[PDB]
Amino acid sequence: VLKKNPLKNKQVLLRLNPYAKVFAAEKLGSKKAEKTGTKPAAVFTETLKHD
Amino acid sequence: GIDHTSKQHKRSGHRTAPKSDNVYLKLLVKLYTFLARRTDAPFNKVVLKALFLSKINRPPV
Amino acid sequence: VEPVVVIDGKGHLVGRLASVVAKQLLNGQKIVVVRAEELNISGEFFRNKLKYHDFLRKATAFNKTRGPFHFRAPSRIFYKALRGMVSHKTARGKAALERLKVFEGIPPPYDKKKRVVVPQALRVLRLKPGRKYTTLGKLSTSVGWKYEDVVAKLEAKRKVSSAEYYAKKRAFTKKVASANATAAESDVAKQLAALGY
Amino acid sequence: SHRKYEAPRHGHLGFLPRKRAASIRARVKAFPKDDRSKPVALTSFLGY
Amino acid sequence: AESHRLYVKGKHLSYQRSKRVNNPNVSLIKIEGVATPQDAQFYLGKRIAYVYRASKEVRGSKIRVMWGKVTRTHGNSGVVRATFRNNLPAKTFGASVRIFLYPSNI
Amino acid sequence: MAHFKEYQVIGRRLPTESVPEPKLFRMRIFASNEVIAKSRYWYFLQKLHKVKKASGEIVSINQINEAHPTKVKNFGVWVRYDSRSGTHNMYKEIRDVSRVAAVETLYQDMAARHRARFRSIHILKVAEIEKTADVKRQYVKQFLTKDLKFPLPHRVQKSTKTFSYKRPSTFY
Amino acid sequence: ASLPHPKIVKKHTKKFKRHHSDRYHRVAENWRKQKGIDSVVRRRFRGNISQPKIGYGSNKKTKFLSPSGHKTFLVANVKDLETLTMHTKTYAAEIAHNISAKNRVVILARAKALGIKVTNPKGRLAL
Amino acid sequence: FNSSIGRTAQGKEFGVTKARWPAKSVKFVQGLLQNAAANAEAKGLDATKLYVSHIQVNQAPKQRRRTYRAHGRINKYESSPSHIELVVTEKEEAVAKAAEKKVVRLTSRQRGRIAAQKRIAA
Amino acid sequence: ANLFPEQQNKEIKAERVEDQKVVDKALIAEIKKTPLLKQYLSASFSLKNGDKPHMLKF
RNA sequence: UUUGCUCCACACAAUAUAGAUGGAUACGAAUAAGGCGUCCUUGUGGCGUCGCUGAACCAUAGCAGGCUAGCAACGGUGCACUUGGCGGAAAGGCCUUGGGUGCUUGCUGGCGAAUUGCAAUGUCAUUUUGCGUGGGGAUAAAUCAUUUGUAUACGACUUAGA
RNA sequence: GCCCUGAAAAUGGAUGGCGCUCAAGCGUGUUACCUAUACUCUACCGUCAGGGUUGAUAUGAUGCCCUGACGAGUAGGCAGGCGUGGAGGUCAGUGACGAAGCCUAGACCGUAAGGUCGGGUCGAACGGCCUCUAGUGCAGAUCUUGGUGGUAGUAGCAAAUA
RNA sequence: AGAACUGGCGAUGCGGGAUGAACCGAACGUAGAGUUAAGGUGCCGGAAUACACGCUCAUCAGACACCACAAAAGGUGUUAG
Repeated sequence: VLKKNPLKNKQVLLRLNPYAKVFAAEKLGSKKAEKTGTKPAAVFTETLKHD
Repeated sequence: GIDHTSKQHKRSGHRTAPKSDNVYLKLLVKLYTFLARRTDAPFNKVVLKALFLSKINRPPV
Repeated sequence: VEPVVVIDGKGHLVGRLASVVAKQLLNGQKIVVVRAEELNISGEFFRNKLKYHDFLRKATAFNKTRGPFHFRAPSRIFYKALRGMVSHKTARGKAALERLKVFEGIPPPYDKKKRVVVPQALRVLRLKPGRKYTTLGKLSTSVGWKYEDVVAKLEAKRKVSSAEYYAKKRAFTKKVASANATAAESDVAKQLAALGY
Repeated sequence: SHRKYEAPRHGHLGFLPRKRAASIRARVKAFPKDDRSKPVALTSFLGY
Repeated sequence: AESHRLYVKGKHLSYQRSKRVNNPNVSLIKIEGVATPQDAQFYLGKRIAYVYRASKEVRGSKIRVMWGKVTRTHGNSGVVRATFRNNLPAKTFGASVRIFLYPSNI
Repeated sequence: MAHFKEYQVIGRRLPTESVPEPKLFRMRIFASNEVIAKSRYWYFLQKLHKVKKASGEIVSINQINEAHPTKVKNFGVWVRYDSRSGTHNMYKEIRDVSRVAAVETLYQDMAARHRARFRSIHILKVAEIEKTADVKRQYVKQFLTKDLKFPLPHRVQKSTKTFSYKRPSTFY
Repeated sequence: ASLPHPKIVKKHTKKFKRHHSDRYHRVAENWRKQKGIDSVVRRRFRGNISQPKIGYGSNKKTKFLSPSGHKTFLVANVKDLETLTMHTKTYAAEIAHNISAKNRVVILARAKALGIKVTNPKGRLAL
Repeated sequence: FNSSIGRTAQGKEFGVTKARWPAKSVKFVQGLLQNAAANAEAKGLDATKLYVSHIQVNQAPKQRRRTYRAHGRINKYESSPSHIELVVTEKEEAVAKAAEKKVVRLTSRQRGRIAAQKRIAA
Repeated sequence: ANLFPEQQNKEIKAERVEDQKVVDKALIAEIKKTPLLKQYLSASFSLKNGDKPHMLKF
């Protein structure tokens, strides 16, 4: 009778996509990334910094 | 504001009951609305719908 | 924040002023303008003269009487340029105009009491240093006002009577200032010093 | 359509309105420019 | 001792409106001192009360009251929309009103 | 417009059977975001080679941040603006802290001195003119002297309140 | 005694008077839609008598309910009255205007010992 | 009923400018008053304290008559009559008061203040 | 509603009164530790002409 | 006209509010310049200082502010007198001398407050008038009617009449 | 580019007005802000549509209930309702202890047509429901008949000597 | 005056264009809250006497579509080129 949406109601948010229990504790949406910091070619930079 | 694709509030066009006040004929109908809503048989649906037809759609067989 | 905001007129620019003074009335705030002949207007003298002359020829045909009355008194000018800035035809507008009082020079009541100023209207806080402005009293006189002299005479009187009051206040301020100088350095004055005073 | 034959208007407008003056004694709207140097003399009078 | 104001001086300006259609269901008050929508927020909720004097005395007073409450900021000069159990008179545009400090959040 | 961003967008027609790996074209575009950047890209591109969004693709679209975002520099400019009359070429100079802001000052100077909307404006030769004396306009040649200095006459202290009690000074 | 009735709203309380029912005394206050081609009230302008739309219909939950959550039912004589012996909480007995001052008192006497709410318990109650 | 009527000085004591002297209207009124004063005597009242309380004169059935206007048209010549009626009352003194006591309905915090007030003083 | 207003005849509970001091003393002994706090408390509140509760601090 | 009329101090009823709820807190002139202090040889001077808002200054603690005890100062100060002066631009206000009288939160005490029950403006301003107090003061005219003609359609105007 | 000139018409006069001159102008870019019967959520009405539901020792399955959408509208079409005269039936209906009618800035119901009640007035019939029936609903028609205004105590009642 | 396509108006209110059948926005059950469109935010009037770059001085300024008209031709006025 009432369209209680998720996003601002953790109770319904779990009544659909039960993965929001695991997503919570795991954090996930904020989980860090790997610093596989490589290097961009010398060409890339001289063409990006052209006149 | 809505760009109606279709003509709003179409009264369907089909009959929902016999235009007559034939008490007995109205009983058969209440008998068949039931059958056509519980038996599930396609037969009752046609027979029910068939009671609502005027004398020009109930030709003398 | 006070019941009456006596507003000094000198330097102010008609329109700008007229507007804030008009919003303060339609807000309940009571107001009284003073020195309306020291009131300035944008544009040079000759322009503001033609503009009054192009309004001076605007009267009702069949009866120059029931026509648009052309007031020459600086107070009434600034006022007509404030009327158009209020719904004076409604009771509310009629009412707001009864909170307003525009005076030439500075009459007896509004002289013993402090008059303020509106920065957002003032000439020397607007007009790009260089543009030619116009003094009201000057224009008005050249369009019917016949009391230019009478005021210059009275304010001259008041300015000297006031200058004498401030001279007493000049030494009286320095008087208490000198007592406040030695009262400082004391244990009760240094207590407030840390308490932001 | 114009007047046809321009002719001086009848009457002086600066003498309006032609209403019955308030009092029988014509008020003296203005008196001579004051001369602070002469004897203190009178400026008008009341005749018949 | 001489002052006892536990509220703030607000002025009832005009009703929420357009160029030619005012909606009396909502008013607009210019609170004393407030001038920004950020610092206006601290007044939201604060039950408002327009106090006026009547001739005929009711349950026991000749000074009846109109209750309201700030509902939201409005504009950029610290004005706030207010609603009352019964919308305001209109004869009160330029009438000093009272903004209390409750419900208090501090 | 907003705060520009000198985007770098390269396109290269589209890999056709006969001509695979087509000569890429790099355009140093200006705009307030990326889509305006791309649009403006074909816009100029199709005004050089028979190539438009339908026949081509957007290789890469990387932004281009200023070299020394705190190094006040002189700028040289060449603009191909279409005035109401027809179209003209010109060279203005805007000494500022970056290409992006100097071009922002330019565009609004194009709207003030020659009423030309961003739409009737093509930005040609735009680079930082190295040494002075290379400054062809005196209005820039001005702020280029031995340890300059100047006052700010008539300060106009903007008021917060409606009324004052202290009639305003303009000393600085 | 009235069954728990939801807050009775009305949406529009001001009666719908014919347009100009004030201008001319001939034009009765009785509502009538303006069929006119130029009629401003029909064209529905900004500031003219709001016409009776169906949208002003009342909550079927509170339609016919008088201020005391009771639907009023006209009562002729006592025989007619006892139709409410089993609905003292839903209806209110309304004595008709053609009921004698003597008969009314008999009806009230019956309606009181039955627990019915007579809406007009003052009709011809001359002391 | 005074449009185009003449002006007169005698109408100053009332505050108007228009005032006529309806000799007939008066003779029928003072003539009828004569009758009122006489009814008061046979009813036994004070000929002094007597004053007119209610005097109402309204339209009567217009006496019909005709007049001939040019081109042989017949325009009416109505005779608007009256229906005067009045009441001479004995003038009584003391308007009196006979005011209502007024049942006060003050709230508990409205009594409290009255209680706390008459608690510091009398 | 039959006396209105015939004073009290209902004032206070000797209990409630004594219970005050039972606590009053406890805090009173706490207030004479912080200077002027007794004065600050025997003092009422009020907003001054040029007092802003939003840009204020308590 | 039986004592009507008016001014003051009140007293109580009526009365309304374009809207008190700490204080409208007085140079002038300038603004590509000023204020303030101060110095001399007094100037369109020298020197110091300040501004960047009133976000100031004043007021402000006490049953809307009570009852008492003082301490220290003799200041501040409210009301009502009083002295002298100033102000006519709408002066109707500002300044002053001296008594009086209440308070003083500049410092320290002691009592009081509750039940308005967990908020309900929670009533404290000033406007007008009326009816009753007793206390001063003052004893007219206008209009109509008559009259005139410098006036006039009528009103109006202008004269005259104990 | 801005600006000046080129730029002459009749009642006084219109960037809408006032007024605006580092604008409240012209150009531009940035924000925040404002408010339509539109958009979003919700409540209520109605229409439409899709379904549910005999169910027992109860009362409407042209019933109750759930569900979704939509609502402008002259000419016009249809459907559902309100009202009036009279007809068959019905309430063993109302009534001289006051019917009908009329009055009522008195109350209630209905979106509405209208219905209902109190008070007043009044004096002899009348109403609800089920059907039947029609000379069945008025603001116009330079409508008919009758009646009454403003006009207006106005025009004017002035030839024939008095 | 007469055609084409489309949209309107007619028949359609509403908010803006001061004002207006046709333009901008937008289509109407009755309410509430929110958010906007169009258009605007000195005062009239709800909304910044907001921000920034500039240009402009007119003894006949200029002021935002339909829209309430202005030109060819001139200016050592000034700005930029």
